[PDB]
Amino acid sequence: MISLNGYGRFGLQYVEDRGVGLEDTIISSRLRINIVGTTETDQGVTFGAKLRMQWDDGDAFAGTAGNAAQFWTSYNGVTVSVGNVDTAFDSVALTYDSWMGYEASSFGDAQSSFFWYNSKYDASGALDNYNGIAVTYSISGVNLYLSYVDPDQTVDSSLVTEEFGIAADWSNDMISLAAAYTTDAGGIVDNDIAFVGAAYKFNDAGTVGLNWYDNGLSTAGDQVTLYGNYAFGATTVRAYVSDIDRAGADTAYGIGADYQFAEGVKVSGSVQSGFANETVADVGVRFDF
Amino acid sequence: MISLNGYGRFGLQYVEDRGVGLEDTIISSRLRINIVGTTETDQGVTFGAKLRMQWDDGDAFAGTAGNAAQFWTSYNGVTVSVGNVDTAFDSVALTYDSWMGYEASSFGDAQSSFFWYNSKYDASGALDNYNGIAVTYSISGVNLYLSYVDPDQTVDSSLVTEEFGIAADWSNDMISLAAAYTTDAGGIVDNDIAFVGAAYKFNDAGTVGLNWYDNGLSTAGDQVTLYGNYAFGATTVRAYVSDIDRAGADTAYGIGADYQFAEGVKVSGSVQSGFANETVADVGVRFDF
Amino acid sequence: MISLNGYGRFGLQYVEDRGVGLEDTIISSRLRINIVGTTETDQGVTFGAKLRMQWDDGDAFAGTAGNAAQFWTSYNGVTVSVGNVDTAFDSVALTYDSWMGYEASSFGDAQSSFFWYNSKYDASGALDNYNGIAVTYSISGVNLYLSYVDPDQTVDSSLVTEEFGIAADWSNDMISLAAAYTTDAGGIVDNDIAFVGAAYKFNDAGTVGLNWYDNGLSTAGDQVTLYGNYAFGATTVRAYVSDIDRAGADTAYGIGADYQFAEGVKVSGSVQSGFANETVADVGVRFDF
Ligand SMILES: CCCCCCCCOCCOCCOCCOCCO
Ligand SMILES: CCCCCCCCOCCOCCOCCOCCO
Ligand SMILES: CCCCCCCCOCCOCCOCCOCCO
Ligand SMILES: CCCCCCCCOCCOCCOCCOCCO
Ligand SMILES: CCCCCCCCOCCOCCOCCOCCO
Ligand SMILES: CCCCCCCCOCCOCCOCCOCCO
Ligand SMILES: CCCCCCCCOCCOCCOCCOCCO
Ligand SMILES: CCCCCCCCOCCOCCOCCOCCO
Ligand SMILES: CCCCCCCCOCCOCCOCCOCCO
Ligand SMILES: [Mg+2]
Ligand SMILES: [Mg+2]
Ligand SMILES: [Mg+2]
Repeated sequence: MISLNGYGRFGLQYVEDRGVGLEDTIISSRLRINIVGTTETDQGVTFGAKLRMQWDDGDAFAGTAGNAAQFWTSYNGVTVSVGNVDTAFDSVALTYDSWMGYEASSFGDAQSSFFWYNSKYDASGALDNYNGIAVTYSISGVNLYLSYVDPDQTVDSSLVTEEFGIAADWSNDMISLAAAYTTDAGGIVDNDIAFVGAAYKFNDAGTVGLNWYDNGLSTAGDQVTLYGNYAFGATTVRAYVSDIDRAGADTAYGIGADYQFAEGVKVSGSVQSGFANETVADVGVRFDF
Repeated sequence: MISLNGYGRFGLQYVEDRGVGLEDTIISSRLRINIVGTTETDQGVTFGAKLRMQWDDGDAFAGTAGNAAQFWTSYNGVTVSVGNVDTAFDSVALTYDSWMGYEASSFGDAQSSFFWYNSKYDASGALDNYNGIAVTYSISGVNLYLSYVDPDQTVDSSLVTEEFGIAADWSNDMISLAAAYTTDAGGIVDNDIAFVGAAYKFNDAGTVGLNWYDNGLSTAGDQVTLYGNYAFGATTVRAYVSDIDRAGADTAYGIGADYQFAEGVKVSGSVQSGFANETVADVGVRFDF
Repeated sequence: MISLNGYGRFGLQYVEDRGVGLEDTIISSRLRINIVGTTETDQGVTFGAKLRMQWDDGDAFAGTAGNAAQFWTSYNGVTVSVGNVDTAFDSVALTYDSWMGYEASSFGDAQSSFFWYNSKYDASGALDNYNGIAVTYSISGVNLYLSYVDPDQTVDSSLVTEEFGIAADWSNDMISLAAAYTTDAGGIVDNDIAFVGAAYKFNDAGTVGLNWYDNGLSTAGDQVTLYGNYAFGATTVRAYVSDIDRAGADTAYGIGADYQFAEGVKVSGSVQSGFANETVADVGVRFDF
């Protein structure tokens, strides 16, 4: 069986003083198409394969291509994936919950380098022999994630640096806890990163959370992000503040709102301020199909 | 929801004396696949996104890629589109009705340069930050079209030339009228083009029309195309004659036929003569799927 | 109508002493997606078009693109195809029946150069004006195949070498016979190749066959491959031995097994030895969707 799903998004993206001779405000848009092939068996084992075709405004050649394939095998809550995998640091819950605006971005996200699912081709040739293995296991409320990425699997393993990651999250109706740790993140020797987060659903309407990160060799040093969101009917209000250890850094912060226009249609906007005083703002729509 | 549609076409394409060491007759073919994502809402607003994958014989690398995305929002007869848009000069009725043969071509088409929907990627890098906005409005019989194309939206607007186009068509059962005007067509300063056309359905079987163009900075100068077509059951006969103001130009003319083999299957052929005495002929099939 | 089908495969691929500084064992995988457009008519003539998107581990840019299109017209057992066609030497029965392992490979396959369906783009530019015509005709048990490939159809025909191929196979319940002949195979002047094969189904469980080849200008010279396979319920055991005329060559041989885990899911493995003493082994899964 083959299924297709995806989303389109478009709107305005403002970056205060983007560059000499550059427009501060542009129309930023993205089209994402996922192609999923699945083979269900009567033994209860599912085999799947996925390809992504994603286009972003500004992409080279004004064209769209597919990325590198991902394969998986699923059985009784256990999923083993091979190829262009989702990694543990990128898959755990809570780590991206300060996201806001129609481009779902946040200075409050971890400021470190690590591997993640590659949505597109890479013209440098760097990902040509990149291969990962990932294992996920889900119990009721517990999620365990394991990932191993070899950036160049054809070369002897002792000559290249592999990324190894582990992560777990747990949640009940009101409290959520999550943690992750990855050694040699991004294939960088000694870039060891970690995350610990917690969130409290202090109503059926609000949430407040706190994420803490060790960003390894990144110049940001350790980081803390405090975020919260509140739903008023169809409109959701979001905010966050984040601090890094880098000497002289500013406190980053953002404020935004989402409006659920219809099932699958979300109008979003945000005003954010970065660690180096960058001012960014956006307003747009995302529609899922 | 995601839908796929398209067409295939193949046949013979003859160009008298194509070139030294070249075959005059070749097998010319095209595969076109459109990927359309749509999100319908109960408020009556539809969101859509589209991608095209088109291959033509002779294409570089013997491969097919997707183009740059188009997004739209529709409500009550009004459609706003963003990204790789259809422009007003290319969308108006009548302007392409002298087309003939299985490759749907005609020397009688406007001899000017202007932007249009980009079916493919562009290896030059020229379309990388190209972005358009288009608005269409349809009443019963009236169609209004507006388009604005910025060839490089990241650069300050006063440093680049934007194309602005406007067009409208109207029709009842027998008479059709259409007009268009575009300033700085194709991003060329002072390339201002215009079109005015009219067609008369002098039966339920025949049509005769006349298109007039101002081709802006093109060397062709003003142009007039007179065309007609007549249906005899499943077979349609077509002809046209066209004249440009260029000094020394020949009258262009063409004669062709279509045969509707089945719903979605059209066999077509044409013999055409250009403004510089070029002789072209074709015969092939188009099938829609 | 547009349909999508394909397969995914992944597993281990071992090549004894692959290279200095290289890993002998790698994770080898392939994703194949076929896009088929078809137009059925009430006259009984079907028109079709096909595109393929295939990714293999190690592919340049860690991306996937479509190949060059194939078009066909079918009526009463006769199929005419144009464009990126399947050729007669590659389409006949029996010639690939010594295949084994999850990568379906065999040293026992013909050691010659010839054109075949191109699954992917070609960055060299070599296939840009490549065009084929192929005609197949199937009676009850008889299959006839004809193919003509022009590697650069834009250039005068007397300046380029075209491949012409013919093939036929016949089978009843127990005996199968097949033969093929191709002149200027692969666009190489005087590379004339041939094949003759026969297979005997000596049960409802086993098969033994013998393929013979004339490999034209290849250094392998003539070749003989003897293969057999036996089904034990869901598990199939396969073997082959092959000899070439090249001076000093070793006898190639392979042994493998398939396990039909479920409809559309096949687990396969093989250990093979080549004509130059190469030792290859594989183990993996293929799943069809
Ligand atoms: C009006 C044509 C010339 C001006 C071009 C500058 C472009 C600014 O126009 C904004 C028109 O809006 C379209 C873009 O998508 C973002 C809109 O907001 C999203 C939905 O809430
Ligand atoms: C095989 C799938 C198609 C992907 C191949 C595209 C290869 C293009 O690059 C060829 C070499 O030139 C380098 C391109 O510049 C970088 C492009 O991507 C950056 C995103 O905007
Ligand atoms: C300057 C060029 C255009 C860029 C402007 C985009 C700015 C869009 O607005 C930012 C979104 O901020 C809204 C605030 O959150 C407050 C609450 O009320 C909203 C829910 O109804
Ligand atoms: C016959 C093989 C060698 C000659 C090759 C030259 C190619 C000319 O052959 C034309 C065969 O036709 C196939 C092409 O599609 C166009 C046919 O007309 C379209 C349907 O009315
Ligand atoms: C990202 C989608 C794939 C499109 C990228 C293809 C990029 C190929 O070009 C890389 C640089 O070399 C230039 C190619 O020559 C022109 C090709 O297209 C002309 C149509 O025949
Ligand atoms: C010289 C190489 C092959 C190229 C030949 C293609 C020429 C095909 O014919 C052109 C089509 O012209 C047909 C004429 O219109 C007349 C009416 O009767 C047709 C409807 O039944
Ligand atoms: C365990 C992580 C580190 C070791 C990486 C070396 C990779 C070898 O691991 C093999 C794990 O298997 C996944 C690959 O697909 C092939 C398995 O066999 C196919 C099904 O019968
Ligand atoms: C138009 C469809 C996209 C295919 C175009 C990709 C073009 C990439 O090449 C641009 C020039 O550089 C040469 C690439 O190196 C060879 C790649 O393929 C070999 C398979 O691993
Ligand atoms: C050395 C690294 C890993 C590579 C090992 C792949 C080797 C896999 O095994 C080869 C398959 O050979 C099996 C034999 O046929 C014998 C019969 O019994 C099998 C059916 O149940
Ligand atoms: Mg963008
Ligand atoms: Mg062509
Ligand atoms: Mg491989």
